[PDB]
Amino acid sequence: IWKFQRHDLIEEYHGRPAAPPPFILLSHLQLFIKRVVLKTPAKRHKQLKNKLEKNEEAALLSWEIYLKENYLQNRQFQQKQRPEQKIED
Amino acid sequence: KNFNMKPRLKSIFRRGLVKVAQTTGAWIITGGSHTGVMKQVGEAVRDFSLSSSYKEGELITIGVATWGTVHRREGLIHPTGSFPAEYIL
Repeated sequence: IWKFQRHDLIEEYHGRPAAPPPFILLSHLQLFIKRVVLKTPAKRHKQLKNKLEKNEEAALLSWEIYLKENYLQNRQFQQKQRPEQKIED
Repeated sequence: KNFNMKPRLKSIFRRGLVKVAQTTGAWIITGGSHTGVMKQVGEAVRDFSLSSSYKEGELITIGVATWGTVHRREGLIHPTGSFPAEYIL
């Protein structure tokens, strides 16, 4: 619960300027007077997402598929274990 | 070029290949061509090699073929040595 409300809070509280309140006039002159010329503020959104290229996309996706096969065979190994399969065997 | 595929034979071949090649210092000897199970041995090679702790090449797969049976021989001949050895598939 701790980690969940931490991430929920940080998801929208992380997009706050690094300028301190004593040095907030610079950010004000940079953005608050810039607001009026646009209907909607189109500032770059502060997130941790990254743009993925095609080659890295494929190179990753094949790797998750291979480790998914590794997980699936292991999964079968555990589905052998519980005594239910033993009793119906 | 005279071959056919079915699922569980492919699974058996691939599983045997990685289990025999990943352990010890096994050397797998096979021809040179990308056709059928002959291509599938190599595709299993990279299926294992894409996710590897030591990375790079953990397998030594030797290909044997006849110079007469080579499509793009033009460019594979050098007097002493240049070694880009480009061979587009």
